[PDB]
This record gives sequence, C-alpha cells and structure tokens, in this order.
Amino acid sequence: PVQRKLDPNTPFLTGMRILDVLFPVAMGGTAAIPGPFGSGKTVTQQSLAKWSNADVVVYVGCGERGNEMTDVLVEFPELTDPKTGGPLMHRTVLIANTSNMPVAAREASIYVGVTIAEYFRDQGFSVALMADSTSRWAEALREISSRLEEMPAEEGYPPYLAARLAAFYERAGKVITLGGEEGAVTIVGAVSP
Amino acid sequence: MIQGVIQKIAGPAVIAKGMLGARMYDICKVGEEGLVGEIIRLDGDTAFVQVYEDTSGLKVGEPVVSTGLPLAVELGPGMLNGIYDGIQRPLERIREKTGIYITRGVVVHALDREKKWAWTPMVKPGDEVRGGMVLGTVPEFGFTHKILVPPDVRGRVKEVKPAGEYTVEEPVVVLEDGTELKMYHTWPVRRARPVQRKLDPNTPFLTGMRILDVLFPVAMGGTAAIPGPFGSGKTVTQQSLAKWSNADVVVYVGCGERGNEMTDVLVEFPELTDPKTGGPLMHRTVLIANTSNMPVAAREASIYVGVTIAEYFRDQGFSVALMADSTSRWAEALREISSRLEEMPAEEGYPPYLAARLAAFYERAGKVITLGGEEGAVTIVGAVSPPGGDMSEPVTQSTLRIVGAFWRLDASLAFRRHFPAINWNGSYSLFTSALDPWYRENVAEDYPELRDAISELLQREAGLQEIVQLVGPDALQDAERLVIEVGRIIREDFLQQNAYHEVDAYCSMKKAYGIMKMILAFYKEAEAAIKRGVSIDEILQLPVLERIGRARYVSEEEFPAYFEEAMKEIQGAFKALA
Amino acid sequence: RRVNALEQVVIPGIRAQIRFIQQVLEQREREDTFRLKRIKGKIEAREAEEE
Amino acid sequence: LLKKEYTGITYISGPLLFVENAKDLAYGAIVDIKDGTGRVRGGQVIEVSEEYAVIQVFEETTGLDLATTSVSLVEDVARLGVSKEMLGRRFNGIGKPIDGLPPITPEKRLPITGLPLNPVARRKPEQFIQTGISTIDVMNTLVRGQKLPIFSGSGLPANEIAAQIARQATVRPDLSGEGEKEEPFAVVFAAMGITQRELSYFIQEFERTGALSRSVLFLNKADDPTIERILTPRMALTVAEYLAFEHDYHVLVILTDMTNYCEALREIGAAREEIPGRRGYPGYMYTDLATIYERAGVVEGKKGSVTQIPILSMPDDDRTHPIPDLTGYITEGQIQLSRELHRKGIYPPIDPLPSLSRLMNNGVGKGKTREDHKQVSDQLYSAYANGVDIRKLVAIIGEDALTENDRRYLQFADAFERFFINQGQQNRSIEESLQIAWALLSMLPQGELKRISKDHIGKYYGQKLEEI
Ligand SMILES: Nc1ncnc2c1ncn2[C@@H]1O[C@H](COP(=O)(O)OP(=O)(O)OP(=O)(O)O)[C@@H](O)[C@H]1O
Ligand SMILES: Nc1ncnc2c1ncn2[C@@H]1O[C@H](COP(=O)(O)OP(=O)(O)O)[C@@H](O)[C@H]1O
Ligand SMILES: [Mg+2]
Ligand SMILES: [Mg+2]
Repeated sequence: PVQRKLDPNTPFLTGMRILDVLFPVAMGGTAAIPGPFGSGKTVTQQSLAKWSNADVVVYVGCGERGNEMTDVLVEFPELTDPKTGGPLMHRTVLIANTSNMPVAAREASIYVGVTIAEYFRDQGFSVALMADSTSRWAEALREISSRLEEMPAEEGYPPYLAARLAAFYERAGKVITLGGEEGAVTIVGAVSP
Repeated sequence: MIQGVIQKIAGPAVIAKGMLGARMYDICKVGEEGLVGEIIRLDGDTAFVQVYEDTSGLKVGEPVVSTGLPLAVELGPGMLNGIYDGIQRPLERIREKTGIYITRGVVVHALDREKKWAWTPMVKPGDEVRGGMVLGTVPEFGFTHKILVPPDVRGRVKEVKPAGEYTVEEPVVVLEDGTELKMYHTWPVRRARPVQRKLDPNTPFLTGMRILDVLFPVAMGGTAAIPGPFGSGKTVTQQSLAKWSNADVVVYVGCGERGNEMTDVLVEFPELTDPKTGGPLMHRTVLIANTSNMPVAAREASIYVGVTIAEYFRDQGFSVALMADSTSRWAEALREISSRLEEMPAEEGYPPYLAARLAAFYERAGKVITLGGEEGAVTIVGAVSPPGGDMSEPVTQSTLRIVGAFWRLDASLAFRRHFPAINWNGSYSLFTSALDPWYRENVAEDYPELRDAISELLQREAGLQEIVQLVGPDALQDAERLVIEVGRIIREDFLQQNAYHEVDAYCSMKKAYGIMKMILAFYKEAEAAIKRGVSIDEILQLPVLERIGRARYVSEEEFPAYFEEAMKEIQGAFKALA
Repeated sequence: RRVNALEQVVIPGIRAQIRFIQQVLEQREREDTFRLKRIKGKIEAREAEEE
Repeated sequence: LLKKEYTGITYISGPLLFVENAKDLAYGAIVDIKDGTGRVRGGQVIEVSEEYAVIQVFEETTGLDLATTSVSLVEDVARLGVSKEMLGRRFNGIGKPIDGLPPITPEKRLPITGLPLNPVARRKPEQFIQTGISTIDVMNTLVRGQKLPIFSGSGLPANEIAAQIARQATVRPDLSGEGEKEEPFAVVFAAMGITQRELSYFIQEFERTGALSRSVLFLNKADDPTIERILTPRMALTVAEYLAFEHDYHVLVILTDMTNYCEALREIGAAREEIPGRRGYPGYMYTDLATIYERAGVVEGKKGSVTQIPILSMPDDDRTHPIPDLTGYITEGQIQLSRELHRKGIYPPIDPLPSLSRLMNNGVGKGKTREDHKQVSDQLYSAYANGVDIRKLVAIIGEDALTENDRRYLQFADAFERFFINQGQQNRSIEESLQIAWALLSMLPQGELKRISKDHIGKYYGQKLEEI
C-alpha cells in the first residue's frame, strides 16, 4: 500500500544518446524493448544497470543464459558506483533463474523481484527494475495452463495472460510512501517475439 | 486362434468382443463373408478392428476369427511373370474364377499351390543348417531358384526328399526338432530381413542412358529420385531403365496410378523383349499394380511388399532394381489413413511421421553380403510429382534429405522436344568420386578429366545466356560464338536420346567416351584454328561436324572403325586445310 | 532498369507475404482441430459413462 | 536385488499401454516389456496414479496382447555406465557397442538428464581455439566453453566443415604468454538421422586422419527407433561432462543434425495429444533444447572445459523457422553458410554478415593470440557492409555510379572473397591467417584504414600477396 501516486517529472538518465534524447522515459515510467535474437536487449539492460542514476538496481534473469548472469557476478564488483564511489555490486540485487532450471519457478521470480523493488521504494530510494524476458514467463504460464487442460487463447496462451501483465506493470510509478517520503520504481522489460 | 463376435459397427471400424488373446496389428477375418481387417486397439475383452472392404450389410453377432500373424507376404517360386495388387493377390487367377469385377471376400493364393516344380537337393541328412543357407535348387525361366531356410530357423537335418516333381506345399527337409521346411515361407512386410555386412558403393549402375551414366551417375545399391511437373517424361524414363539396365530382376510398383495409365503399362510390357536373351521381358520382372479405387490400406502397403520381394531376390545373390511410380499418391494414402486415426496433422495435412516412413523405405537399398556368403545389391528409384512446381513440397523436402542422386526434369525442355528433359543446372549426384577409381581402372585413364572438361564446357555456355538475351548471337565475339556453337553441338549430339526411337534408346560407355574424345579434339583444334586466322567463319561448316553426328548412330561393333575415321578426318582437316 | 527492379525487388517481396499468410491460415486450422478433438472427447465421456 | 513383474495390462493403443495395479512404479522410471514370444522392448513411465500407470513404448507395439504381456521395472532413474576406456570405441544411440569389441567395465553410473550448473560455480570463458579457418578464427573466433552452432541449408558441405574442424582444431598455449605445454584434447561425436553414405564417410575420415584413438562416436541410423534419436545427445553430453569435470580433459562436442532431433521430438509429442506450437512442434521445445545446449561451459577451480558445435540444416533461407530461431535464443552466436558463395565455387562458404560470435571480445586482445587481432577484425569487417549495398545498387543501375576509389574498394572485396574466405582444404595457422589478412590490408592506403592504430601499421603493413 501507498498514499498517493504522482505524475513523473524527472528523467531516468540511462547514459545512451538515442534513448535519453529521442525517446526519454521518466522516473516512475515503464518501457518495453522487443526484438529478435542477437539484437542487443541484454547489452542495453546491462548498460542501464551500470550507468543509470537509480540508487538501487534489481535485475531479474527470468529464463535466460547462465553466462549472461556469470558476467554480472564477475565484472560488477570491480566497477565503481557512479553516485556513491563504492563498488557497483553493493547497490545491485540479482534474481537468477536460468533456462534449464525448473520451469514453474519462472513465475515466482518476477513477483519476488517486483516485491523487493517495492520494498526498497518504501524507504525513500529510487529503484530501477529490469526483467530479462517476459516471454519465458508467458511460456511457463502456457505450460501450467496446459497441465490444467484449460481452453487456450491465440497461440496456446491462457486467456488471462494480459491480466497478469497488467498487474505486473502497474506496480511502477512515483508514489508518496506511508512514512511520508517519496520513492519511485521504473520497469524496463524485454520481450522476445 | 481366438474367435469373437461383433458388438458394434460404425463405418469401417468394428468392435469385437471375446477377443482376449488377440495381438496388435494382426490380420482378422470379419463376418460370414470373410472380410479382412487389422486390429488397432486392445481394451479388456474387446478389440477394435479396421475392415479393408465395404462393411455395408453386416449384422451384429457375426463371428470374427484371427489369423495370429500381421501383414506378410509369401516368398517362393512362382513370383516371376506375375501381376499382384498391394497385398499380393494374383489378378490373373481372380479374373478366371470371378470376371471383370472384383467381388469382395474372394480367397486366392499368391503362389500356385498345384504347379509341379523340379527339385534338386544340395544337402544330406546329418548336416547342420542355419538361417540364410541354401538347400536345394529349382529351375525357373532363365534363372535357377534357390530354396532358402528362413532366417529365424537353425537346426540339424535328417530328411531329404529325392529329386522329383513336387508342389511348393510338400515338405522337402525335416529337422531334428520336428521343423518342416517347405519351398516357401512368410515374412512380415514392415521388418527388414537380416544381413551379414553392408558394403560401400564401388560399382556403377549402368542405366544405358548417356547423360545419366556420365554426368549424374548412381552406384549399385544407391537411391535416386526423379521429380518434375506433370507431362515431363518420368514413366518413359523408368521403363527405359527397366528395359536396358544391367539389373537381373526388376520390380515395378504402382502406388495408385490412374486406370488408363495402368492399363497402358499392363499392355505394353508383355510386348517388350529382353535385350540380354531375346525372350519376353516379363520373365524377369514382377509387377505390383494398384488403381485409385482400390482399398486405401492396399495402397499404403504397396511399397513395402515390393521392397520385401526385392530383398528376397537380393538374398539369393542377384542384383535387383526397384522402380516405384509416384510416391506422392502413396503419401496421400498415408495421409488418409492418418486422418482415419485422428493423428493431429503437422506439416500440411501429412502426419508428423512421414519422414520416418520415407527414411525406413529408402534405407533398405544397399549392397550387402548375404547370410549364405554371396553378394547382392538393391537399387531404388522413385518418382515425385510436386503439384506446385517448386521443390518445397513436403514429400519432396523429406525425400531430398535421404537420396544420393536427384534427376530433376523440366517441362520447358519438353516443349523444345529435347528428350530426355533433364535439367543439368538443377540435377546433382553424390556418387562420382567413389566411382572414379572404378572408372579409370576399367573404362579409361583419361575418362574423369574428359568428363570434367565436358561439364566445364557446358557450364561456360550457361554463363553467356544473359548477353544473348540483350543482343543477338550473331553480334557476339568469334570465340564466344565458338563456345556457343560447341555447347549447342554437345547438347544436340550428346545429351539427346529418344526413347520411342528404336536405336536411339540405348548407349554404351565406350561410345560415350569416344564421342566425348572426338568433341574435345574438335573443340581444341577449332580453338587453335581460330587464332590461325584462316576461314574463321567457315570453321562452323567443316565436314567433320557430320562425323560428330554420325557417331550417335554407329553400332558398337562398328564403333572403333568410325572412331578412327573421325579422328583421322579431324587430323586431315585441321592439320592440312591451310 | 525496370526489368531488373521488378525481378530483384517486387516478386520475392510478394512471395514472402504469400508464404506468411499460408503459414498463418494453416496454423489456425491446426488450432481448431484440437478444439474439435476436445469437444468430441467431452461428448464421448458424458454420454457413455454417466449413470 | 529381487525383481518384480506386473501383468495387469488393461489398455493398449498406439505407443501407450496402461498397467492397472502398478502403484509402486516411480514417475519417470524405465521398464522392460516382455511378451509371449520372449522379445523384450523398452518403455518409460510418463504418468503414474492410484488407478493405473501410463507407459509409452520405445518401439512399435506389434505382437503385444493382454494375455501374456508382463512389465518389469529396470531402475527408477535412467543412468549410463561411463568409464575412461570409452575413448576409441563406438556406440549406438542407446549406448551399446557396435564395433564388435567386448563391452566396457563401468566406473560410475550417471543420470543422463544431468543437473543444472550453479551460476556461482561457473566462470567466464577466456581461452581462444585455433580452428584453421580464416573466416572463423579472425572475425567470429571460438572460445573454450562456447556453444556456437553452424546454420546450414540443404545441399551444402556442412559435414565436410565439421570434419575439417574436428581434424584441425587445437589450442596453442605459447601464444597466451603462459608458456607452451601439452593439454589433453578429446572429441565426442554424436550423430542422429545419419544415412549409410554419411556414416561411411565419417568413419573413413576419422580412420584416415588417425583421430579415432581420442574420440568417442555415438551413431544413430535413420532406420533405428525414434526414441534412440531423443536419447542420443544426452548420453554424449553425459560422457563429455564426466570426462571434462572428473579427468581435466578438454572435450569438443559435435551434434551432427538437430533438425532430425526436433522432428523426432515432434513425432513423440503429437502422439500424446497435447497442444502444438508454431509449426506443429511442441510448445515445450525451448526447454527441451535448453536442457541440451546449457550443459557446456567451464567450472571455477577445474581445468576442464566443454565446447559444443551443433550443426543444423534450415528448411530454406528461412531464418524464422522455429528450429534455427529457438537455437539462436539459447546459443551464443551462429555461423551461417551462404548459397551464393557456394554457387560460384568458394569453399568454405561462410557469409560474414549474418555471422556473429558473442564471446569474441573475451578471448582476443592484449596477452592472447596477438594484440592486433581485434583491430584487424574490425578493419576486415569495415568494408563488406557497404560494399554489399554498393553491389546491390549496381545490380539495378550499373557501373555508372562507381568512382575510382570505389573500384579499388570493390576489387579489394572481390580479392577478399577469392582469397580470405576461399581456402579449400587448408590448415592455416592463426599467424599465417593474420599474415594473409595483412597482405590483403596492404592493398589499400593507410589513410583509408580508419580502424587500426598506426603502431600496428608500422610493423605489419606492406606485405604482398602470399598465396600466389
Ligand atoms: N551497444 C552495443 N555495442 C557494441 N556491441 C553491441 C552492442 N549491443 C549489442 N552488441 C553486440 O551484439 C551482441 C548482442 O548480444 P545481446 O545479448 O545484447 O543480444 P540479445 O538481443 O539480448 O539476444 P538474445 O535474445 O539471444 O539473448 C552482443 O554480444 C555484442 O556482440
Ligand atoms: N525420351 C523421350 N522420348 C520421347 N518422348 C518423351 C521422352 N521423355 C518424355 N517424353 C514425352 O514426355 C511426355 C510425358 O510422358 P509421361 O512420363 O507418360 O507423363 P509424366 O511425365 O507426366 O509422367 C510424353 O508425352 C512423352 O512424349
Ligand atoms: Mg539476452
Ligand atoms: Mg506419369
């Protein structure tokens, strides 16, 4: 719970010219970055994790490769936090669920990440949340609905697929917390058609 | 065997009760009329059978009797000079007892049970026998038919029937354990016959046609596919291969062809003659014939009976060629059978396991050492008819991944009346390099380089087809016109073979080698004579070009004399004209 | 120039669209066959095993 | 240990059979099925309940009946007996010898499904592999621990390229500054859907090279049962993981055709009546492929490594088909063969534009191979992406638009396609491949080479063409 939701009025500085200039996203907004394989989604999300002005960064590896998450564990302690001067990994929380790990756990990771991001929002920080791929979460929903022998929607997905995505993206926004301070959550989610 | 009664009739599906003990995929006899059926289900005391024939008129309570065996064929003497349907029923003997229609429920035997055969034993009591051995010989037309112990039988012999005339039903050899061996044995059509060892392809399959033997060869034991749009010339090419190849036994499979074309091939074949011996051609061939109105289960089993018969004639040591008419209709029958069983189609309407069946059919071809110690080979040639013209049709796509040779035909070359209509820019073969050691050690040492020169010259002429499309061929350069005329000569006097023509339908290897040698010599000498700079336009009308075309129709026995004549004419023309 | 442009640009562009539409329609038919199977199975169960 | 048999078969249809009183069968267990004739078949429990258990049969169900069929449990988890003596041997798709030699003596029995690696336990791939092909080694280099599939069409020499890579690939330790020392290199070769003409070619090439003494072959013919096609690559990966992470080997794994694996997967799923996917393939294909490709990599504190090079054939130039698409989302790059380069005679026909290596930046640079590798790769790539567009525009308009420097640049592009990409059956080292690239680089002025620094120009520029 919160008190109020406010209109975003400050930019979310990502450090990339085309995204910061042509297509800005505000502190508390949402964004989606679709594309085929080998396009540049993961590198963009990792650059946002390195160079953004958010205080706390939560990274959710829903159903992707393991080397892409090992790179984060190796490289990040050797870098520098842009706004505090310490190690970069001291502000970052990782939720990892690779592609060969159990399928039903993909649904839990998204909710765990968004719950942690909301928790750090209540303390007055500015949180940036990155989801590696929501299409894997959709595939997990498809498999679970297939086990229940439910009637499918287009392309076999369950008909309540859009409601879950609406309930996930709605958690972002700049709010006034119950304690009186001001926090914000911004969500950038990659889609894999 | 187990006997039961009917408790449900719904279309071609019949549910029987009391059938506890029946096995899957067995052949059952349904009703008082005796219709054949196949069991595909088991549930408690009941089993689901699927009737091949028409079920109209059946009543609940009629008996069902199981034969205890799956679909199988009878292998033995009497299969040559015969015509069979998809499940091995003799069409000639049915017509004798019934008429011009095929009444359902008729019972006939694949092998004539009342014909006497001469028997000559080759074993004595006290011997030990194992599956695949030879025990006895029987004369049959120009062949000698060998009696084989079935592959699944081993034992010790103490009984020999002496030399005399017996029917195939009479036992000839009785083993110590009570096993009686006859002149025939059964074998399921969907289980491949065992072999000792599978060999590599090292000997060519002599098709008798110049372009197929030289440019796109197939080895003994290989597989080839000949696709193309309708009206291309597949059937005549397959018949020419059946007539003139070096294979000992030919098997022809009709997978559901049109009635009039089946009548055409049924009438034409008895009039043909065997080129090896001069007798009728049907004395060495076995025909499997189906039309479009036959039961759909008989159409699916057509290609398995033929390949099982071909494997049987392989075990005796002969070389077998298996020609199969268009497998697209066989795939259509398979699709219909799958739709009868609700199999959730995957590709277009085809079942997901079409490629597995096609692979299982094509993998039986090969050169092997039989269980008796002899060597035999089986070659499979199949036809495809993609309706869309493009080779992206699912059956063609599945076939392209498991074949070694690919003889694509084109309809446009048929409109120009250039036959055979082989597209040399789309066809390919993967057997050239392996056949190269055989070629140079037997035909000639310079044969592969000469063949590569011919193919290179054909490739060069295809690169000039753009310039001909803008400007006329007369405005082209003298050397370019030279190579264009050489390509035209090569095409019209080397790649042409008319099949309806009486002496244009066959070509040996030595004739082709001599023609290629003459063509290369003429090309090289004319290329030098162009830079010689004398009569450069009159080079195209030299009298040597008559000798080049004359070698197409020269007899093989008269061929060396005309070869010397043409070579010395090339010498006397190019060396001493000017 | 016009011949080369038509040969190299327009025809494969139309052909790809034709292929895409064919695949979509075939996938829709494959989807509805599954629903027909499910409703046939539901018809069989309730009309033969209830009491 | 005592055995148990269940004879309560109640329903047989297609590939499935139902056993009534078998409550003590574990989920996913492996059973053997024996009928009245004594023939033994295989099966797996796919669904178990209180009323009955569902078992699918590995092969055809011909000859089975409800009167004499009995089902006996083999083991609860499908396991493979592995040993160090398997090097030099050949196995079928289920792990039995086919060479006629006596069967091995197992050391351990490992589950073939494996276990997921802990992301904390992995480490970053960093060591370069010299394959001998200039297009691969320079522009799309391969790193120990990578999974880099080869995208091929129908009628292209994928098998010959795979054999050449198997023959020529090794790591040179002296180039890395660590000093020269021998390292144990092994090859695990898995083949499925392979016809006899390809099987003989692979066996003959391996015997002629002499590489059979250090390789293990898993071969599955096209007329074999389709369950062995599913179970073939898992056993090869189980052997490779055991060797690499328990004997410090460096193992290179080649999967000959994944298109046949996907077709066999489609055949199995469609008989179990579940919802299909994009082109009839099952919807869980991504997870099933991920359980195969993700088993490679390196482990912290261990000297071993596993490298995968799958070969798959696209149905067309269709990059959007489900099989190469879902392969692209899991793997770390692709090497794509070009039909245009094959048509004009270039061998091997690797097209640099759709190709990509995602771990190139970690295995190149200062201290590894040579310090000019990345600069040379950038300079070699810098021409093609604009030269191809120039050639496309010329194919419509003509030669009128080209200037003189553009003519030089297109001549360099033609010489590039004729010399660098085309090498035939060569065995180039990385040093001589760099020398050939630099000899091509000396055909352009130093002022136009806008990528390489002038330190590298001052010590490598000016070499004339070497392969003539
Ligand atoms: N900003 C960039 N600068 C340089 N190279 C880049 C950049 N973005 C992407 N690349 C290159 O393209 C590759 C794309 O990798 P990336 O993980 O970003 O792709 P992706 O779209 O997430 O793919 P996938 O769906 O397969 O996970 C990188 O490995 C790198 O080689
Ligand atoms: N070698 C040949 N000589 C003469 N005519 C040929 C030859 N090959 C093909 N044709 C012609 O091609 C046509 C197609 O013949 P056929 O094989 O019966 O039909 P399809 O090609 O559709 O199976 C025939 O009319 C025949 O005249
Ligand atoms: Mg990614
Ligand atoms: Mg025809």
